[PDB]
Amino acid sequence: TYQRWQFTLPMMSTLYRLANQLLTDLVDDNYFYLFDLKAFFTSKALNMAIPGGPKFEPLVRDINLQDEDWNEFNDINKIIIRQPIRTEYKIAFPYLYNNLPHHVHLTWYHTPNVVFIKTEDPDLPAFYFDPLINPISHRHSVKSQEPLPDDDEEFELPEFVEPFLKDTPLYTDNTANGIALLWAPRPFNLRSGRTRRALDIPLVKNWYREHCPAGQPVKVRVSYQKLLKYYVLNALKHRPPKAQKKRYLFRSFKATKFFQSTKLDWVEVGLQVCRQGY
Amino acid sequence: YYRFNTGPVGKGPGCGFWAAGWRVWLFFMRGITPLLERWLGNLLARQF
Amino acid sequence: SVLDFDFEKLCSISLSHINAYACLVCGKYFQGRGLKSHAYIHSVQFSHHVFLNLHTLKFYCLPDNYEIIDSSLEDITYVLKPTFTKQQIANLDKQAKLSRAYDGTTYLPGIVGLNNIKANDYANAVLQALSNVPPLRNYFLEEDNYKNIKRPPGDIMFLLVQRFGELMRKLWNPRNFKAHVSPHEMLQAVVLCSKKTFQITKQGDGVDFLSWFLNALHSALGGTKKKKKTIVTDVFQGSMRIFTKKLPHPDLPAEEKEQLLHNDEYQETMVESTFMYLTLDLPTAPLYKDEKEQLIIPQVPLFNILAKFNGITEKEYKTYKENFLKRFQLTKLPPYLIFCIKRFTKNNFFVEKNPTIVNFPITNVDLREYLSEEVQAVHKNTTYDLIANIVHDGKPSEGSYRIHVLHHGTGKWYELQDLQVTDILPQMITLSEAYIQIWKRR
Amino acid sequence: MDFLADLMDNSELIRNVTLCGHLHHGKTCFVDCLIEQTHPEIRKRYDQDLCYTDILFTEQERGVGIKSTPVTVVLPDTKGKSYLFNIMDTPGHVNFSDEVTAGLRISDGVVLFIDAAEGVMLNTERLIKHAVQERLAVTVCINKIDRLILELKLPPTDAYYKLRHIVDEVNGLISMYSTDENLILSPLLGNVCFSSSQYSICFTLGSFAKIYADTFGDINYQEFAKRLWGDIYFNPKTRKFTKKAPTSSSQRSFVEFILEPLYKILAQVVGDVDTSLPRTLDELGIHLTKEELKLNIRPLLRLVCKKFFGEFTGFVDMCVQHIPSPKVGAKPKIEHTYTGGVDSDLGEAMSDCDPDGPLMCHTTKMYSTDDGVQFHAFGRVLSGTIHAGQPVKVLGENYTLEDEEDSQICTVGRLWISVARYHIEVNRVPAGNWVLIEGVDQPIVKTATITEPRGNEEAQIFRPLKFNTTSVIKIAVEPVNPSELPKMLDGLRKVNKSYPSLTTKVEESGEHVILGTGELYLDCVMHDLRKMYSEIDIKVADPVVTFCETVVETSSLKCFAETPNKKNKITMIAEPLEKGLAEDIENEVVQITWNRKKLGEFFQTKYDWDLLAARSIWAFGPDATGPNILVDDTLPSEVDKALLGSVKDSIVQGFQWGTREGPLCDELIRNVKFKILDAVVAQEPLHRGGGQIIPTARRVVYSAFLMATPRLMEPYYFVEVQAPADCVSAVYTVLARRRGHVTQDAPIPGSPLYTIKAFIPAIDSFGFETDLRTHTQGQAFSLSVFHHWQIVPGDPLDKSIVIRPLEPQPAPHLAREFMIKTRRRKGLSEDVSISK
Amino acid sequence: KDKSKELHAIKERYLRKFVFEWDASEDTSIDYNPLYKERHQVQLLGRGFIAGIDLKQQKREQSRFYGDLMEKRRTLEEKEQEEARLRKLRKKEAKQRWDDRH
Amino acid sequence: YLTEHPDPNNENIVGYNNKKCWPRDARMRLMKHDVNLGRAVFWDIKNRLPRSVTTVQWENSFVSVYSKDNPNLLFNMCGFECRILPKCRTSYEEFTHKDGVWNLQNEVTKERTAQCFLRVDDESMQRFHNRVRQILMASGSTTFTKIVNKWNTALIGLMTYFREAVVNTQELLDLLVKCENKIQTRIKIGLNSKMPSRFPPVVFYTPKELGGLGMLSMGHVLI
RNA sequence: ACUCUGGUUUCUCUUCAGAUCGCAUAAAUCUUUCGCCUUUUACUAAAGAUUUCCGUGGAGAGGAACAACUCUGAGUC
Ligand SMILES: O=P(O)(O)O[C@H]1[C@@H](OP(=O)(O)O)[C@@H](OP(=O)(O)O)[C@@H](OP(=O)(O)O)[C@@H](OP(=O)(O)O)[C@H]1OP(=O)(O)O
Repeated sequence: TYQRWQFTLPMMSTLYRLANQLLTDLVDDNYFYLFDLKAFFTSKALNMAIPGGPKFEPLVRDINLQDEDWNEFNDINKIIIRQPIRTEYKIAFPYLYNNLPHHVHLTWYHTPNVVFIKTEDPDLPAFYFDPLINPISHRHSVKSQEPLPDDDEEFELPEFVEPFLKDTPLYTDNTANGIALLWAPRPFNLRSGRTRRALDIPLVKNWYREHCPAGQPVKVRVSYQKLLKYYVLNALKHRPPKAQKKRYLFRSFKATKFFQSTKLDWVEVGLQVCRQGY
Repeated sequence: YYRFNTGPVGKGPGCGFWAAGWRVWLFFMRGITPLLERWLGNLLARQF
Repeated sequence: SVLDFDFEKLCSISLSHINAYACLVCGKYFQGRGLKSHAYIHSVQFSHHVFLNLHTLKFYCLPDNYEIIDSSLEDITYVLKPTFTKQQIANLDKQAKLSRAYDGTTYLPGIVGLNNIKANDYANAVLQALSNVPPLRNYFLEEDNYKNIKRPPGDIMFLLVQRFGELMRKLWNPRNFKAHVSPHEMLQAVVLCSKKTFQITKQGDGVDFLSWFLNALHSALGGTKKKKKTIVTDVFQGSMRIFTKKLPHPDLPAEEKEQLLHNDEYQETMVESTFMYLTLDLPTAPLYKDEKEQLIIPQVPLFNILAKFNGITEKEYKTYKENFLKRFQLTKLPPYLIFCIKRFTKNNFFVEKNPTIVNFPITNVDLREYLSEEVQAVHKNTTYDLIANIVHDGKPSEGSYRIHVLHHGTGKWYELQDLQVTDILPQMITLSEAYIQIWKRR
Repeated sequence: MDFLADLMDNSELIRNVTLCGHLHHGKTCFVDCLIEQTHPEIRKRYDQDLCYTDILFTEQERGVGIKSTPVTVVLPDTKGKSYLFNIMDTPGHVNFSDEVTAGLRISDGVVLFIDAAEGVMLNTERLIKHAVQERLAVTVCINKIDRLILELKLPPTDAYYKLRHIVDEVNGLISMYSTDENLILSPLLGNVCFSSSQYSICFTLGSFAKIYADTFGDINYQEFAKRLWGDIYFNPKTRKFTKKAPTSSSQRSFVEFILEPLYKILAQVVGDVDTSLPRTLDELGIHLTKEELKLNIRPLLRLVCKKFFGEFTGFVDMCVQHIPSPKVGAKPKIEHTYTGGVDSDLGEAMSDCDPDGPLMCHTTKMYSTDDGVQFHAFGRVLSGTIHAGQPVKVLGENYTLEDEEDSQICTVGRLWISVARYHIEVNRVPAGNWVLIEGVDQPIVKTATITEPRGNEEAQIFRPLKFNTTSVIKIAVEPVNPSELPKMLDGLRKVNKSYPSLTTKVEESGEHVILGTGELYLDCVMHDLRKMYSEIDIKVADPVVTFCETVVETSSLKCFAETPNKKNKITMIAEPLEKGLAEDIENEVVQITWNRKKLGEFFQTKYDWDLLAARSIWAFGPDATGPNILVDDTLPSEVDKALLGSVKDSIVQGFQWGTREGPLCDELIRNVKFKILDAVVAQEPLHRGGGQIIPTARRVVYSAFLMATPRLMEPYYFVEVQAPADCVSAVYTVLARRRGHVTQDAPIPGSPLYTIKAFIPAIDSFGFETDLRTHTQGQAFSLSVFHHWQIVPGDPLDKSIVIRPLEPQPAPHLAREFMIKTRRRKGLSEDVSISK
Repeated sequence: KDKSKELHAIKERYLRKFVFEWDASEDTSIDYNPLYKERHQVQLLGRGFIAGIDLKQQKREQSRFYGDLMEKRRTLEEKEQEEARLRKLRKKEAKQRWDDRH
Repeated sequence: YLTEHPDPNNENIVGYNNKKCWPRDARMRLMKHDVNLGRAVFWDIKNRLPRSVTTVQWENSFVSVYSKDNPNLLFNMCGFECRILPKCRTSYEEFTHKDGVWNLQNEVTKERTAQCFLRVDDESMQRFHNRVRQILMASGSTTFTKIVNKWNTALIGLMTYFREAVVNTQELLDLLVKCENKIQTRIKIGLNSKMPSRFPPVVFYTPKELGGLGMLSMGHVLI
């Protein structure tokens, strides 16, 4: 059946090592600040499109919100604009910076900053104070404002009481690999799961979902924006009513007496199909 | 191609990542094939 | 200078209904107090040293110190506080006296030409016609009786009903000053209570609005109390002993009809329908005009309404596959008869109204005796006169309504329209398609 | 489950506690862990946390908690029985912390949370300072302990040093805020609980000692916790806590015996399935099933930590040790919250927390029903027992004994005191327990006290609720069409009750202005208004900042206004307030109710003011907190001293009115030392018209402000923008564009991140966080809270060039165009008249 | 130009024929705001490695701020270990380049 | 007016009538005071005229206000929407570049005191487009010369009526070019079922004296 | 330490879809608007509602294959 796979941590470590080339180094969802599907949803639900986001055809004419007449408070003579109200402001807070927001989506506000250090040299121990980590004040603090216990007068502990986990290496060779896998992208975060088909594994998917391939010609931008538009339109309409009866028509055709089964090379099948099409 | 030729790789035609368009063509063919099957059945029948 | 008490009582600066004192001179109601609050600011700005209280309506005797009203200008206090007891209601029931208002207009108890909303004016007309009954004004003025029924906290229907009744009593009270009364508070209460149905935003059907208002009034007085029969409901309840028969479908042949009869399919079954308001449908419209090609008006005799004794009992028609035999038979006729013409009806494409004349004389009737001969002893006062008739006018899309009501006892029979306050003669009243009629058994 | 109601009767088994968090995710994770421990039916999904404290759908979708959730249950203890914990989880946002201010009066104990990796934050420091000023117990919780263990992968000794540094910083902040001797906080003292809130890993020193005792031996857990908590070192040869540190290569007791086992377990679990072998599990005394082993790394670690570390007994023990019962803790709360004094007989009875005494319940929280039509007033019952159907008089926040009309009588329906299951089965609730009174929502807006109708005739409501943050962002509200204007207004009222921080004001220009603290705050306000409180679509305006009017120079000439009655004229001169006095007065340091001698001594010592000036009648703005102070410097030689005493109330009312509505933009005015020069008035009471003084007083105030040099003032918001080191300089660039000034910048101790404290003007603060996050490509994060008023450049009334309708004005021209736009928008005359 | 760009931006805010491939007229990334136009690349403090970007080029294209800070903060032993690691990496790179174009 | 018809909810401007053709900054300043005055004047006019003899419906009327709030006036004229703006109120970089405005002066001041910017009315443009649709409709068997002469008459009439408004109104130019191409394509499909790749313009512009359609056009096609 | 505990691979068959059926994504028809427009094949581009289509899960059933090796909890153990 080859449907579910149960594997081990080192295999994920080595596969992630090999696939680092095709996988971005982003680990925190805050990088997809205004490029997550909800931001594009609320951009499409409005006329305004973010500079990194594709344009869209408005759902309705929306002539009511197109050019409203000047009102007593809507007059620009009273509104003060210190900074332009860019599309970022509208997408971030659709319910505040947008008159008549109507049917919109809600975007995630924030995720705690992933404070992770990627392993640089395997030989060096994992539980090591990396130089990038800021130093802390190792103050002597001869003062004793904190409470202090008795001096060699109490706390008689039995010798059979060990500090629990003992005779076990605190740092092992596999600690770095596992702790790196713990912050892997979606495919490698799972220790073991179910298979997916070959054709529905989009490798380039994580690429355009990034903010931008910085340092690119205009045509690259246009291609990225258009393909993001296609992806977001695919994401919008996604509901299966298909409560099928699991009638495997292909299996029934296989069971039909008019056809038989055999084994052959793929190239032979290809030439057979070419002859059949001719 | 942009990524394949990102650095030391030449700016020539040497790019080999067909899967990205292969999946799109597979999906479009999957969408199309109902029409071709229906028309081929219409021809194969007598009420063409 | 301005009497804005018709609008909802709310703060002009705090947007709060608690402790909302009104400016006696400026005319603005704010929730602040006389010292160090919104009302203090208003008094120190508008210079109005007097401001009526939120509940006691006590004008500020001092600019900020004390709030004690003066009985000299108690006209507004009496206008905002309907306190006509039953003994005073008898004086109110004596409408023959010239009850000139504070401004010198005509009080018109129950038939005051109060202002109506631009849209859904049919709802306002229906409310005025309901308020045109002196029993309705007497019930509204009985605040202690109204306050006797407990108001559940969950439902806001009781509060809206109480507000509407208070507004109606104020309109019918002689203490009122302006003939035109803003229905903005009443319209908002109706929209909120009726779940936006028959809202003032768009024109609403008179029959549907009247039915919704009657149901709301019944709910306000009815409920968990032992007095299940609501006073509003019991006033116009009625009872029809429709021996409904599930007659066989027309497609069923004679053999199938005989089989169904042997199976008691077409057996008459009593419906015991409430029939709060009678709904009499006009006959078919004239497709081709024969007498006068310009316009043919097939006036329906008033006996068509009285035909419900046997004509409705002979009805063998339904919109379903099976031709249901209604066999309607009104057993108990309520003292108040509310007849709905239901001229508007939806065709296969658009809803059209039959322009047939009402042709209903305003005199004694005998439909109750026709409906049940033995009930004549119970219904001694069968002579019911059409108290208030409301007729639609104009195209079905952009249309309006106009009503004429008669004071009970006095019999003024005047048009309730604000411009045409006094119109006693029918002036071809039955010629127009009367939307609804309301009569009292008397 | 009837024991939940049974324990409510015992007034000594209740632990009224409110939570705080750097971010709402951390606190709500802990609350969800507590709920899962108490309720076995609800289990958090592997994909996402349950987040039972996020009742609102807005918080669930946005990810940041919106409204405080007062939900908890009876929880057991290691050395004690189950106590009915009731915890009001608070949002973890700087602006939303204003809602947490309500919780300050809900309970008398704050179990503060601090992230291990993030460390101290601006929100955490502000909450700690506010709690210290609120006279409540503080028990710190090191949150996200797994971050140091897993995310940072720091060495165990380095992790212990970082935790000790965080604890020391918290202790220093507490000591700076409050001088009480109970400020000592440490695992030995029992004020620090290490609770990662992830994988259900929570403990204290006592919890670890109890685990050790359960595993083997019979060591006294209290002594072991007292010894192993600090850096006292352990000698194996002596086999005892040896403060002299005899062993050369030994690790501290906490590092050796507490942090090290957790690190070993985490390394075994995350490292490999063979690392967390069944042999290792047996050595740890746990036998997980094959199904639990087949799960992913995160669920396996969560299950292992939850099974190994008990059921959060250490947190319960720490709370019981320090957070007092309502009977013990009611007296300080009676002293602080109550404005009637604890010396009152009813106040004294409440201080004893007598269920059978008078009924005195203070409701400050407001919660909408599922249908949204009706509300429910949530509040603590200080004294008495509320019963369903029992009528009660709900005195509002503005209620006073002067007028009894400020309070109304209402009936209380079902109580629904229990909130963990959100059920309404509660019939009556004793004193000291939180009650969700139903049916009394209409008479009261927020922070109102209910009381028995006839039992007491002199009890008054508690002091009005106060907030640390100040609402400075104002936004206009209009309907799409006026046809259903009142409906929206209805929702507006539902907004005012629901959010205490939000302020709805009906401006004279016919505009409904909502005042809030932060941009996200007002966005949530509008979302709740449109989706729940008023389905009508609402049009808005561009956000505006409330402005202040200040003085820089003394008045050139005196300004006098004459009362109409026989020309009674008062003359005055306004001068700028002394530097540093504004924040001192605004911090409730000195109140007008203080004795004259005490105020004179304070002014002579601190600000060296003249004793005669101090002895003058002092106003100090509205509620004695307005920075604009008024001193009646009228010469005693004049015969108007008796008249001044007879007109002191009118003068004070005029001054407070002028403070509320100034001459420019009619906004609040601060740091104005209004000196009442003199007044000549006829002694006849008839000539002393009450309404002839306050308008004259405000006219004098306006003229004096015009006579003095006028300046505009904008609220500079403090922002603690945390960002990675590389972007730090780029972060300053953002402040360069938005007219921001960097106040300080320090690296995060023990974390690669870097905090920058900056002072961004409110005018450019709108969307500053969005600019910072987008420009840094989603790396930097910011959080802005209003810090202080700063004088805007330019002159409000100087004739300057009119700015373009859609172009930013030059810096010298900002004040005049701000003033003109504010005056026109408010509806008053735009042009400023010197004669007026 | 930037001031006029903001000016017309605020003004705009307030006041068959077969084709072979996409056209550049649909680009939306053109924003005059220099902060938005020039966004600081998220290098993750020396840990940002884009997928398609060449690893060696990315190391060269890296701002080296994190690398320089780590070198400054590295101790003498840490500096020695880093020097040994980079020497081994250079030897490996020489080994690979020997095979290429041999 | 408030005494006759109160406006407590400020719903007067809820259903106001304004010209959507003009840009946002100049069409109509729907200030509360201006709307109230417009409604009051309309009510006064409706009261001064009996509802029986005639009527003045608000749904099909137009009111313009000029004051310290609104600096413009709108006229519908004889099927031509023209807005007058005084020069003494706003400058807005005044210049003499386009011919779509009119310079109006005072007898004594002898200086340009106000400028009238005029455009074809929406009703007039719709009527012209309907006329073009009618001309293209009767093309089943009508002669090509008849169709092209009908177009010549229509375009000549519109231009002779409001050349200045045709030049000023961009929408008028767009619609006239669109319907001109419509008629050209009608002639082309009359010639042959397919569509010419080049469609040379010599046929459509050679005068009938020389043997051609001779279509007068307001467009700009480069031969 | 004692008794019962009892498979997983598979092949098909019949149902129900909750569950991002699927951490992927097409197409057809109809419907309203937008560019429309020169008739359908068609379009452009979005919304709305279906359908087919690639697939999948749950659940049940029937044979083959490891059915004898038990896994495992219960059985005071
Ligand atoms: O016709 P376009 O879509 O604009 O792109 C083509 C072409 O693409 P095709 O191969 O699809 O015809 C080349 O692309 P590759 O050969 O790289 O695939 C070529 O690119 P190179 O010069 O890199 O070979 C060049 O693009 P450019 O010259 O901009 O790099 C060129 O585009 P132009 O037609 O715009 O020159």
